[PDB]
Amino acid sequence: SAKADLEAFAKECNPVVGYWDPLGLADLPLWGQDQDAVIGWLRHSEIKHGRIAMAGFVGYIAHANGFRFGGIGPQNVVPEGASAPEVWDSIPFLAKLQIIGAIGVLEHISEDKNFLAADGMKHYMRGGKPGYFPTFSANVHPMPLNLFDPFKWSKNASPEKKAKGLVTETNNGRLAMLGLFGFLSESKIPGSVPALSGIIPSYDGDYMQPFLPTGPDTSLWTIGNLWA
Amino acid sequence: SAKADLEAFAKECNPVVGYWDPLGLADLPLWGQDQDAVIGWLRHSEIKHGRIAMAGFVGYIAHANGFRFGGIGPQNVVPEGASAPEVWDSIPFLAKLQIIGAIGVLEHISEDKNFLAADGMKHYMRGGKPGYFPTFSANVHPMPLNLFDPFKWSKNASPEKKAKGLVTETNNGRLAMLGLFGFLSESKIPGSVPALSGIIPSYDGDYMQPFLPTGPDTSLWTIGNLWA
Amino acid sequence: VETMEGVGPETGNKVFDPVGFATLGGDETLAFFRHAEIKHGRVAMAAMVGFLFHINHIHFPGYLSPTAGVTFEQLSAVGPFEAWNRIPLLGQWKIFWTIPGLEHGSECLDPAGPYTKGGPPGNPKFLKNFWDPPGFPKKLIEAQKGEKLFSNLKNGRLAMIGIASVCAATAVPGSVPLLANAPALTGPGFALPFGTF
Amino acid sequence: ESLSDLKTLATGLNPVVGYWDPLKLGEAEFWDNTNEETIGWLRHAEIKHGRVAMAGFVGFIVQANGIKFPWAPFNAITSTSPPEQWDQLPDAAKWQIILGVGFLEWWSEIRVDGTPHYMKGGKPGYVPDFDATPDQLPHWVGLNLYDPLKWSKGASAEKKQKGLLTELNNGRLAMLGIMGFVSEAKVPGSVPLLKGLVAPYTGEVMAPFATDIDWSSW
Ligand SMILES: CCCCCC(=O)OC\C(C=C=C1C(C)(C)C[C@H](OC(C)=O)C[C@@]1(C)O)=C/C=C/C(C)=C/C=C/C=C(C)/C=C/C=C(\C)C(=O)C[C@@]12O[C@]1(C)C[C@@H](O)CC2(C)C
Ligand SMILES: CC(=O)O[C@H]1CC(C)(C)C(=C=C/C(C)=C/C=C/C(C)=C/C=C/C=C(C)/C=C/C=C(\C)C(=O)C[C@@]23O[C@]2(C)C[C@@H](O)CC3(C)C)[C@](C)(O)C1
Ligand SMILES: CC(=O)O[C@H]1CC(C)(C)C(=C=C/C(C)=C/C=C/C(C)=C/C=C/C=C(C)/C=C/C=C(\C)C(=O)C[C@@]23O[C@]2(C)C[C@@H](O)CC3(C)C)[C@](C)(O)C1
Ligand code: KC2
Ligand code: KC2
Repeated sequence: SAKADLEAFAKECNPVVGYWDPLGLADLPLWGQDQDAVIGWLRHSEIKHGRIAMAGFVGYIAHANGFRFGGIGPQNVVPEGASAPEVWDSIPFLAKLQIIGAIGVLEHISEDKNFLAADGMKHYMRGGKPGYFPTFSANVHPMPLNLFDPFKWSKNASPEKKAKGLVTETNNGRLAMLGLFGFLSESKIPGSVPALSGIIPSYDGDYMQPFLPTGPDTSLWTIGNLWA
Repeated sequence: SAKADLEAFAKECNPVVGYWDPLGLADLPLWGQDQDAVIGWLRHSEIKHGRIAMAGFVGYIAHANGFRFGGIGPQNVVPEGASAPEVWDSIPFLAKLQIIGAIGVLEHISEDKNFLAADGMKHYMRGGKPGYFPTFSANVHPMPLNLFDPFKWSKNASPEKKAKGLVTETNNGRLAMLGLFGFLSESKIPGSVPALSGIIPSYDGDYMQPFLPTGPDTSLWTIGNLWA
Repeated sequence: VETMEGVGPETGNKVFDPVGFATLGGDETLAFFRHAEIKHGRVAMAAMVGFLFHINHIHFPGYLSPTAGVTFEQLSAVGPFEAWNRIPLLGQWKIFWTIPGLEHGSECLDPAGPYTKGGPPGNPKFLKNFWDPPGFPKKLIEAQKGEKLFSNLKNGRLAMIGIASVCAATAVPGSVPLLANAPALTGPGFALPFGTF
Repeated sequence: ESLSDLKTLATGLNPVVGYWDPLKLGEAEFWDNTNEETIGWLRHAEIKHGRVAMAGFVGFIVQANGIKFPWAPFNAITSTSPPEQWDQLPDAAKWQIILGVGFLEWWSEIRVDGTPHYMKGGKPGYVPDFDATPDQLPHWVGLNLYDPLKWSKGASAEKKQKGLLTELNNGRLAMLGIMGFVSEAKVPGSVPLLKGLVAPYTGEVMAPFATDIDWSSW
């Protein structure tokens, strides 16, 4: 079930290479949960990494260009052009912690059981479709829109178009992961990426440390701002 | 049974050479346990010596070239030039004793019967596969990974592949034993290895007397630690 | 018979018996050896907990014989096995005279008889509420407490090994490699009863 | 009753969580009783902690805001850190608070009108009615502890159980909030978004009257 699906997905993504699994990841048992859950976890990790990498490429382009949204909020404390690596070094520590908390809440909502069983689906490892973040149905407060399709413009999509979009998303996520990793490597080790030489500056801080030297504790708040 | 298997393994390892037993060690009951136990003990001893020798040769190359590890902060901070044998002469006596104790624990886990009956195998001198080790048995502390295959990347190999791997392991272990013994001889008596003349230094100590004049106390602990 | 208990994993699921010992006598000799092993284990586990209390400077907030002048504070200042040499001279008498009373009762007042002839070794439960002054095991099933007795024996053997290591390290330096040198564990390495005799 | 414990929790946060206890205080026996008695005791303990926590959180907000009783003895102390206001109270005031609370819960333990105790089958967190048995109290007092003006009185049982669930959830949140405020009074840097508020404080919050022991050595 898992291996045939993996081979079919590899053939659909690239008909020439096909099933290319060098380091035996198809049959690796993680915690004694058979091979179907291992393949589901690997597929979910690949899809999430590709989506996050495409978003990272878009965000890196936007931060390198400079498109600050407005005032009052955290954009007033970011410098007027400091490249992507130093962009996440001058934001407030409260803002970064709140962004991390929002990302964790989104991940927990995506991986929850009843929050996915309300949409008629199971967990990705336990025989489910990987990467399917469910819509808002049990968020207590009335949610305005869903997370996957906010405008609900893909309600008429067919299953074949959905499979084609999934294959395209996986391939584009892999390519964007390669591009973002190349930009990050050029930002630290010069001469790694040949095309990206001389475009982005050099960053001395570690890109693997999220809680590096803390940002300003200023709140930039007004109107009854009793919280210091 | 044991003699025929030994002859077949000798023929498979070297068709030209075949069986080479000048001392007649394949027919002497070492502990009065017939010939099958003696042959199994000899085969297990050969496999263990070859594996330890290959690990020692790789460690010799890595230590003589000089290398740090993940984090380190102590192991790769004490000596700069080690000349192989003095690398295990400046680490703490506690560290060397703990490494020896871990090796002894691994040997006891390999030789254990309760770890063998659970895995469906037997002892090497009682009609079992020589060199086979248990994965994790049942030690309450849940092992994150097994010992023979840490990533479980060899669970799909055929029996012919396993036999070829065992024969190649025995031959490569014999070659690595010859190389490690030559390096050790060149470290003490110059002119022994003609190719390795001048590559290795001379050491006054004996590598065959284990815990030599020990290293420092090496407290090496912090954050409210009152001893090592 | 060498069926008994204490035979399990990490020894081959068979009796660990290089020297005869188990076959040195008969069934009663085995019962005496098991009672000695269990009592030795329990004494070693108690000594280990007391030694850990002594090293971490956990002493009573009292005085311990105001007539003599010894206090609980300077019984923890000295190392292990020297604190026993400083427990006045009546205190050793009282600790002792308490312990033979328990030994004499634990052998004598058995409704089934001594452990060699009727009654399992390591069972002074006829001393009412001596093992369990609270309940603790009061609703545990028999299959549970059999496994607990097996854990008792294993932990007792480990505690015997540990207290032998502690005595050796306090006596002969460098005997135990992990212990090596220590701020505490400085003393005579042994304690005679009543200090000197 | 380790089954109704799940029925209470299916309405707690949907099936998003349910019977969540990592160390499993359910299916316990405790002081020589049955699992049902322990379950009822634990439910009453949770409800009482929640009620005390909501009352304390509201009191902390009111006291730290500056609202204070003019009258006479409370006008003497002039601080802000609610804990320090308790510390600089007279000893008699603290003792009378403690003994009045003790009388109220002594009455709460007494079951002379309602047939079951909260361990023997009664509703957890149910304070018995004062005027239900008017011949078995030392002297008459009206204005019962729960619902002094009979505002709920006649209400649907669905509204009653919905209010019980709301009380439980609000109680848990108030427990977290008041412990956040106390840890703000003790440990600076802890409990973010509250660092700019609350005052530094010493004197082992979980101890009345005298002070100077503390968790100084953590
Ligand atoms: C001592 C004999 C006890 C008799 C036996 C007994 O009753 O057992 C009970 C027992 C132990 C036990 C057992 C149990 C576990 C409980 C039960 C077991 O049951 C079975 C069947 O197994 C038996 C047994 C024995 O195992 C232990 C009892 C111990 C007891 C009753 C100990 C009194 C000390 C008083 C002292 C030290 C006074 C010091 C006074 C001193 C040092 C002074 O300086 C006085 C002073 O005046 C001087 C000289 C000059 C003055 O200017 C100043 C002052 C005024 C200060
Ligand atoms: C500076 C400033 O502010 O200027 C202000 C000053 C001042 C004075 C405030 C002003 C005023 C005038 C005011 C406020 C006049 C208000 C007078 C008022 C309101 C006087 C209440 C009497 C209550 C009685 C007698 C209660 C008996 C109560 C009894 C006997 C009981 O409790 C019995 C009880 O049976 C119940 C009833 C219920 C039963 O179940 C239980 C129990 C047994 C407990 C001004 C004019 O506005 C100007
Ligand atoms: C039958 C019917 O019709 O119902 C009627 C009748 C009935 C039932 C009798 C009624 C009643 C009684 C009453 C008085 C009910 C009210 C009860 C009350 C008083 C309930 C307080 C809760 C306080 C909370 C939750 C505090 C949370 C506090 C929280 C969650 C925090 O501090 C969180 C936080 O700290 C962290 C964790 C970290 C920080 O970085 C961030 C912050 C600071 C945010 C009603 C209301 O009249 C309705
Ligand atoms: C092992 C268990 C044990 C038991 C069962 C037990 C029973 C009783 C009883 C009966 C209920 C009484 C009444 C009693 C009384 C006193 N005990 Mg015991 N005692 C035990 C242990 C020790 C130890 C270790 C010491 C000690 C002492 C004293 C002193 C101090 C005398 C003085 O004031 O100086 C007094 C008055 C110290 C001592 O020996 O004095 C030199 C001291 O070191 N006791 N003791
Ligand atoms: C600090 C005090 C305190 C606070 C802050 C508080 C908050 C809330 C909230 C809002 C969060 C709700 C929604 C709520 C609801 C209910 N409360 Mg609470 N309550 C407090 C005190 C008491 C006491 C003393 C009793 C009680 C009860 C009930 C009943 C049951 C009525 C019935 O079943 O008829 C319901 C529905 C009684 C009881 O539980 O009886 C089984 C009872 O004795 N409450 N309560």
